[PDB]
Amino acid sequence: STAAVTGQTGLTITYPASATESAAIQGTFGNSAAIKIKNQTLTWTRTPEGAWSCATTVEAKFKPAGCAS
Amino acid sequence: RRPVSNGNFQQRVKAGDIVVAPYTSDGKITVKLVAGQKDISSTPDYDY
Repeated sequence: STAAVTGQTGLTITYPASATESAAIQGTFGNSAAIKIKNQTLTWTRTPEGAWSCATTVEAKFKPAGCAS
Repeated sequence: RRPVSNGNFQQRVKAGDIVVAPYTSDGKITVKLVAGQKDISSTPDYDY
């Protein structure tokens, strides 16, 4: 729906309010996801400068090459 | 060193004199300064 509140419980948006803080989009695996990777979180973070990057808490063999730490 | 030449040591020995001498052996002092390998950052991560 909106950045403050969305239509899904597993999605959280970190909307910046100042010029010196970052932005983050985090999604939590569940429901139709695998039981093994249940409750894990994948987040897309944005620095206030304007660079995007990806990170996740899943196992390494489940981590895509574009989201490797 | 500071070895003390005590003259006729045998003579004063005959005299029965206890003898002492302010003496130094060939001492040595070493200082080693050793640099330290100090970590700062990392990024490529792999598990095996």
